[PDB]
Amino acid sequence: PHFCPVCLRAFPYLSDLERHSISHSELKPHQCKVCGKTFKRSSHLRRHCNIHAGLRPFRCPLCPRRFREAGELAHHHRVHSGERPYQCPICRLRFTEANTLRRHAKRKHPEAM
DNA sequence: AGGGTTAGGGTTAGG
DNA sequence: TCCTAACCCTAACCC
Ligand SMILES: [Zn+2]
Ligand SMILES: [Zn+2]
Ligand SMILES: [Zn+2]
Ligand SMILES: [Zn+2]
Repeated sequence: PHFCPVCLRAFPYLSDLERHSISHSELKPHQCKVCGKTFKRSSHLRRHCNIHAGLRPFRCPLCPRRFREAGELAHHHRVHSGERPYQCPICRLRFTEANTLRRHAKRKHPEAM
């Protein structure tokens, strides 16, 4: 395997080690020449380039909202299905999105959750 | 005060 | 094994 010099995590392949190593650096070697913003990873720049095309591809059949990815439309569908699968173990309230529950825990239960 | 929205971080599935 | 990008996740902004 291949271990990292910083965190000393081992990885199966060399490509696995080199892509992880970017996380420990601060260089942003990618710049969008449309708006000027810089980016850390090639995939960040290419995802950001999609913004300048104007319209996200994934349309919700039930409302006018659009999304970059299929997974983000699926999560959005909970708005319509009414599902709240993220339940706080302390207060037992149910939330639609995991980040809503996380921000709820840190604000309402600072004694960890 | 709560969480919706957008954009950007790292992470992982699969071609 | 490598690479694209969809994925998971959170900061910032704001209704
Ligand atoms: Zn490392
Ligand atoms: Zn740009
Ligand atoms: Zn919708
Ligand atoms: Zn709670």
